[PDB]
Amino acid sequence: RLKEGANINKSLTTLGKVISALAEMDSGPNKNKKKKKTDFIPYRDSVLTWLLRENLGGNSRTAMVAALSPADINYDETLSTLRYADRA
Amino acid sequence: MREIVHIQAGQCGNQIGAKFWEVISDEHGIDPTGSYHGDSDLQLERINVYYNEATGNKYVPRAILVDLEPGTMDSVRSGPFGQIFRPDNFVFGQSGAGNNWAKGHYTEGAELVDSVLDVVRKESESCDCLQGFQLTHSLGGGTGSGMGTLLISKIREEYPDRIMNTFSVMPSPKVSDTVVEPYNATLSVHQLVENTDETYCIDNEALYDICFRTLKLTTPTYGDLNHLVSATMSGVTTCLRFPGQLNADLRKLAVNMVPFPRLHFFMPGFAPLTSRGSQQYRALTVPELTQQMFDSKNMMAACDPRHGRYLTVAAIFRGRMSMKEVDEQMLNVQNKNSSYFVEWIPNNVKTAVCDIPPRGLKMSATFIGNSTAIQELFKRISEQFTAMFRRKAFLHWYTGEGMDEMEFTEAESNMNDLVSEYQQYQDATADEQ
Amino acid sequence: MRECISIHVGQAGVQIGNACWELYCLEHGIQPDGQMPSDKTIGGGDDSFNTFFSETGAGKHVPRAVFVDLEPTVIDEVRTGTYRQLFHPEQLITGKEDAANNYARGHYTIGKEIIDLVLDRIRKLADQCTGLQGFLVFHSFGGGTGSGFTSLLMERLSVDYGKKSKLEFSIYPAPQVSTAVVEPYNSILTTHTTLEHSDCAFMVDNEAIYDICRRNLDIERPTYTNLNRLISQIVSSITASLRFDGALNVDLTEFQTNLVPYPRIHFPLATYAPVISAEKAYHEQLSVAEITNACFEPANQMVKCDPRHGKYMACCLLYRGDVVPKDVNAAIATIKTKRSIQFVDWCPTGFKVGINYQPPTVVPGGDLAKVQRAVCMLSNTTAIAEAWARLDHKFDLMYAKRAFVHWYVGEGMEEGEFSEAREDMAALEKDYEEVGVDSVEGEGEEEGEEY
Ligand SMILES: CC(=O)O[C@H]1C(=O)[C@@]2(C)[C@H]([C@H](OC(=O)c3ccccc3)[C@]3(O)C[C@H](OC(=O)[C@H](O)[C@@H](NC(=O)c4ccccc4)c4ccccc4)C(C)=C1C3(C)C)[C@]1(OC(C)=O)CO[C@@H]1C[C@@H]2O
Ligand SMILES: Nc1nc2c(ncn2[C@@H]2O[C@H](COP(=O)(O)OP(=O)(O)OP(=O)(O)O)[C@@H](O)[C@H]2O)c(=O)[nH]1
Ligand SMILES: Nc1nc2c(ncn2[C@@H]2O[C@H](COP(=O)(O)OP(=O)(O)O)[C@@H](O)[C@H]2O)c(=O)[nH]1
Ligand SMILES: [Mg+2]
Repeated sequence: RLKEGANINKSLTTLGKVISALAEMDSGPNKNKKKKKTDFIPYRDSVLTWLLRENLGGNSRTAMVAALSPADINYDETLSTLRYADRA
Repeated sequence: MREIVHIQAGQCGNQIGAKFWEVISDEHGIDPTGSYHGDSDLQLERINVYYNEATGNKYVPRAILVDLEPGTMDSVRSGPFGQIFRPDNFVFGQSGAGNNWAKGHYTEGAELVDSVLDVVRKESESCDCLQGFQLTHSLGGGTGSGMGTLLISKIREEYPDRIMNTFSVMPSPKVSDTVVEPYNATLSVHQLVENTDETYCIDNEALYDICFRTLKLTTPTYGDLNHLVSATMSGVTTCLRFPGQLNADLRKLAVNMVPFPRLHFFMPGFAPLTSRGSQQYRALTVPELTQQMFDSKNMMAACDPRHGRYLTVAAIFRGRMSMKEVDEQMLNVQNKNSSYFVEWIPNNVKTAVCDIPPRGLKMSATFIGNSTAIQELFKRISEQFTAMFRRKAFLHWYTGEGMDEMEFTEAESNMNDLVSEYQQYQDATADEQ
Repeated sequence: MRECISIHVGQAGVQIGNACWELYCLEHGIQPDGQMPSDKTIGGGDDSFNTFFSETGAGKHVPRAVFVDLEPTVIDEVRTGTYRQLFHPEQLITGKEDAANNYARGHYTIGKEIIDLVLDRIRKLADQCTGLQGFLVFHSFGGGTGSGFTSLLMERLSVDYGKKSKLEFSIYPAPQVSTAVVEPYNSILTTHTTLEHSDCAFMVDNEAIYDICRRNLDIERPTYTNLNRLISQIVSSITASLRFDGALNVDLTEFQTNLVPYPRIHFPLATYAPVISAEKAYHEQLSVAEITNACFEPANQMVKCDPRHGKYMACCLLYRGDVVPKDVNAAIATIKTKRSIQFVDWCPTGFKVGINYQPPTVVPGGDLAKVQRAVCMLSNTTAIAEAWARLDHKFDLMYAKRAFVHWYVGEGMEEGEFSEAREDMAALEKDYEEVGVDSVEGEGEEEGEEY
């Protein structure tokens, strides 16, 4: 269980980093039309982002949907989900 | 009790390992026969890091020797410390790789990897708390590179939560002994970058420069180079074996040094280094050690730090010394050479202090840098690689062993990606858009 | 057990074998009778190195060599010579006539009814070996037996063993001097077999060895014995990496891995640096740099070709004696800055280095001085093409009129075979002319976002 949780959290953190990096340069160009080289999007720090390299980058579209339970008992869940949705 | 398993593959690995077992068996007082004849009581306190105990109050190292050619093993057995090792750990075959990476990885090494893993598993299961592994090998060779990478992959598959160090001797611009060094180095770096926690960068030209210019040896031989290497390997793990004012395990070094998973290629160095007759003219103090550690001529990787920026550095001091001097010296080095240190890390100098120095010295220090200049090394190999791959200079020797041409492309792309991150953190600002 | 099996075909092969085995017996302390007093005096050792000699129970040492020839004379010379009791009595010599400078006679007509015996004895020797490395075949182009029977034997060996290396040492016809009128036909005929079935062929020319003997050793009247001794020294330097300890050992597989870029280019030149007389051995340092430089000089090449007219594709240096790595590195760096020596752009590294502690020995009655250091160089280049081209011209000048052709067809060949062989040779030259050409250009480009 600990191994699974650690690997899942590592993959999610890398996905957050690659998504955030991808959006920024995006906005940047779309407005700056400049070509600040090609920056460097960390695709190789995980298999998940590595296999989805063609879909995440290049001429593409992306949208992450997040579900937030409604109870008062799952507060510790819900806030964390928002903190992950605050990325990108 | 933290305990590390030592593996050594190939000619270079075996020679460096033999010299290393003589340096570690003279700090922990061990007779070549295997008995203890030391003086201090702290030598036996942490002997289990490297040695198993044998019935007659003897000590046998955890070394595991691998080679696809038997001859090197003989040169180890007929030596000053040949009888120290266990006979069962001499795992070897015949019909060596012949400087073919494919033979080491796919054809020949695949037959002997099962025996090597059997020995490794037997050695590891007896350990109270395994800290990690060490591997000494050469990237530019045959059995060394291929078998080392294969063993690293298998071990990381079996033991994911353990440290895997690696002391690799890579090719060099001018001193080259094989014509197919680029292919072997490329395909080895393709494997090391994925399945290793720490990698140490050594090349023979830097060691020759140290021997010629610092130690002033007229006719250096491989023994002296292995001597310097052994000195740094002993320096890295000093805190597992001895007490001190501020300890530093291997995992502490890994945590503090690497900022991201793929940047774990380090530049090692040792201080002090003097040339016999000059010894009386230099006072041994912490400022002198700090001055020699950060000098570009002392590095062991032939990568000038002044062409890049230090992501991180670590300094492991040995000896009775004042913590104020260490702190002020590291702060001064950071402040004066502000251009050579990255700006988004507030303080990028790890410091550790161990009380007991080497035998015949009063103070010593080991330096582990992580800098962007290492990119140059890989870039050089990449150039040579493409210079041979555009025409397929020696490619049939590799594809005749069950390989495909795509794997070379994967390795080249992976090395080029790795160079990217370094080149990036290498600039000294990013303001314009 | 780095075992090798030596093959000697023809008069030239047998004489080079005599020189080689004299050197080997001197190296290992083996007396011509077959016994080794060194182990008896000491009490035991590894001096019975398995590379060449098999040790029986009684203490005798029999060589791992096989002699073949169609003339009884050349081998009745050794059956009654100094080394009569060294070799196994089974010497595989057909009590019949000879191939008579005829490839067809040696390959088709008389080469049969002996080949089965040779392969049976090769099988027996191979079964006695553990970890056999390869074969060392000695023969001579231009001769009937040495060409035709060697082609047949190489074909059968490639069929039977397959994966084992087969290194060939052979005598190429010289540009000017020759000992037979029908040398080009035989050489062009055996090239079609040596191109396919061998793994690495070393070529030597007698005019070159004569010039080296005249210039360096101050011998005005050399015979074949001196040439055979030099060739024996070269082969010993090649093989010494798997008999004695050293700082960097080079096996027979590293050879082929480092000197053969493509399968059809395995024709390297060979040179030996410290060829010097006893009188001239003084007044000279014989350092590592001196011998390394002497290896590259055109005058010291063992084949009449100029390396300056081509490009170096690969080089392998094998050092013997009191040599340390730093001098080898310095010599290589010094060479790499010379403009007269050109390397192909697709081989940035260029050099293979091996070091051995055993120094070279001195043959009593020889002509080479005792020296502390030596180096044997093996260099795959493109200049070798010239050595073929001259021969082709000669072949044309004989084949336009079908001279001496009826002898070949009378022994079971047809005319078309000649043409086929010639075409094969042409293709080989073309490959050389294609491999030394520089790369096209950058051949690809990238833009740094010009917007
Ligand atoms: C009279 C005196 O001061 O002796 C010194 C000495 O002269 C110097 C020159 C030593 C000496 O080192 C060398 O000359 C040398 C040559 C080639 C390669 C490496 C070293 C020394 O050999 C090295 C030797 O080191 C040790 O004794 C340590 O225990 C050392 N162990 C070994 O070198 C060793 C080697 C083989 C077998 C057993 C032990 C060590 C160093 C680091 C980490 C662990 C162990 C020492 C103090 C000295 C001599 C003997 C001259 C120096 O080396 C080291 C590593 O300390 C050179 O720079 C230092 C400065 C020392 O002053
Ligand atoms: N270097 C060297 N070359 C030799 C020697 N003996 C003969 N040759 C060369 O061999 C060539 C003749 O071919 P041979 O090797 O004698 O052929 P063969 O063994 O006699 O076989 P047959 O022609 O059938 O009798 C000559 O041109 C010589 O130059 C020798 O002892 N040393
Ligand atoms: N430091 C050191 N390096 C060596 C030694 N022997 C060989 N090397 C280096 O390793 C390379 C040859 O690799 P090799 O040892 O043959 O690999 P192996 O065949 O797998 O054992 C050369 O480029 C040398 O620079 C040695 O004894 N010490
Ligand atoms: Mg004859």
